[PDB]
Amino acid sequence: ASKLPLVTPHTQCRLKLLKLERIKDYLLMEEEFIRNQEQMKPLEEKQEEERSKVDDLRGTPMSVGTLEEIIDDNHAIVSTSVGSEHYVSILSFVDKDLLEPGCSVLLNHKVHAVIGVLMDDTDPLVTVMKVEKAPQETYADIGGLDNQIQEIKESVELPLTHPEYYEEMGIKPPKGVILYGPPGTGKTLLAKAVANQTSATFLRVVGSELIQKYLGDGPKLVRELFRVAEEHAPSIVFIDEIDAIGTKRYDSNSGGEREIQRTMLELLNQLDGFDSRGDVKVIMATNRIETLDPALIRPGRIDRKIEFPLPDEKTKKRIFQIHTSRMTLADDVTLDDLIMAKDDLSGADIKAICTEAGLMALRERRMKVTNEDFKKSKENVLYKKQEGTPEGL
Amino acid sequence: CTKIINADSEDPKYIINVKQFAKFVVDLSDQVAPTDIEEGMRVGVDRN
Amino acid sequence: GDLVGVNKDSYLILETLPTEYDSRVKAMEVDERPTEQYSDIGGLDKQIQELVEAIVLPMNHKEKFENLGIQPP
Ligand SMILES: Nc1ncnc2c1ncn2[C@@H]1O[C@H](COP(=O)(O)OP(=O)(O)OP(=O)(O)O)[C@@H](O)[C@H]1O
Ligand SMILES: [Mg+2]
Repeated sequence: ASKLPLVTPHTQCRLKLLKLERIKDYLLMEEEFIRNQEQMKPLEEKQEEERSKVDDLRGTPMSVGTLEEIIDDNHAIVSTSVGSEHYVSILSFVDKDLLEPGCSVLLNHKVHAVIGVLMDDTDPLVTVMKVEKAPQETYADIGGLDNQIQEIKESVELPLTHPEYYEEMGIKPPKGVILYGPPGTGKTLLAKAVANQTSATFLRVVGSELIQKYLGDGPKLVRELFRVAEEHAPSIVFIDEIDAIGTKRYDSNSGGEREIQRTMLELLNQLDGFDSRGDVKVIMATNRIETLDPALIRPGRIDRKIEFPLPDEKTKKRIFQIHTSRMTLADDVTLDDLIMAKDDLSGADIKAICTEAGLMALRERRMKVTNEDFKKSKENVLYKKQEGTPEGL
Repeated sequence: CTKIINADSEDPKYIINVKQFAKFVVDLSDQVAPTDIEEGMRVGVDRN
Repeated sequence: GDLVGVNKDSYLILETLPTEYDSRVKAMEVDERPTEQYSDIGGLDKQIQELVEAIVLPMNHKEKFENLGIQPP
């Protein structure tokens, strides 16, 4: 509560202890004196009747205007609802920490002098982007990464948990992490996990959702997205499928691609530009990364870059037992027989196989899922490969 | 608040346009000197 | 469409006022009068004459054009 900063080494030390013991001891003297005074006299009556004088000054028909410019000197220009513009005096009881242009101010009826402010809605965009807890699962449902999860934890979680480590040595955390790899490999899932596990406000956006059909709306959207992230303490932003917005930036192009490039420039400035980004982190994903712009994924914008390989032989077993976890299976399930094949299966492919097998098991009324069903489902899912066989090989 | 639009004659006589209220032809109270007011500058006027 | 001033309550016109122009229009007007003589531009000697004859000459000596019986450009 607006307490003093010790500004000793800030790391466990004897000076941090003595500057700390001192504030505690002063608070102790203050508390003792206050308790003595309260016992000696309640002062409830005196503290009261100040509310009465205030409410006397602010008449009953208080008017909700809209502040529009503070002259910096206990004066203001407050606009009444109709649209008129008055130049009123700011009184002494208004908490000035709450006065910024555009705030719904509470004016006097006969004199329009500012006498209070009101709260506003919390959903410019906060609700629509924040994801809350991930319905899928926690870190439990993710297996096989181990190293990647460790990287992300150090990049985004560890700087929140124990700042002392980074602080001790004078190095700030990395700026942003870009998750890149073949489709269906665990990018969005790991971001979801590090979101639902940490203690900041995690915001998610799709790149195609920044392609706007009015000019100068994409840049506005990105500017806002990075505007309500410093209003909210530590924050994380994850711009998924960025490829749809950040591309190689070929100049020989016509149409709305120019607007795409212009929003890309706005983002490129937000991440690392003139001003200090405050306390926010940026995660990104891209199935295809060779096509990003050099200035977006350059070192000071995205320090960490993470590859995401497919499950090889055993992570396949882990994922399979993760998705088959909740289903009654017959005692003939030759799971390895399904895994041993070097079919280059992907994680999303494993989920598809599990769901399809479960669904046909439901179709046949059978209380349990059989190995034959899983193999048939595997054949069916892989059926969505196509392409020209001899060609290219 | 009112937005001066014209300052006619050397004699002080000012056409101001109060936003969404009306448009008048008013004079200078004693506090402001004639040099302070120019065309196009927002000015404050009383309610009477 | 004229601009007149009226009493606040009797609504009786009382004086004629200068016409109203959008402030944006009025700002377009020159006040400073730049100071760059016809010596400061060299290499465009035909063009300068063309424009001066077109724009300035009619304004000063209109008698010439009236005598030739030609509307100026
Ligand atoms: N190692 C894994 N552990 C758990 N689930 C996994 C794993 N790998 C893939 N999945 C499954 O992949 C599904 C697809 O979501 P995910 O977040 O992994 O996509 P993605 O890799 O970001 O995809 P895209 O590249 O299309 O953006 C998730 O529902 C999860 O069930
Ligand atoms: Mg992915």
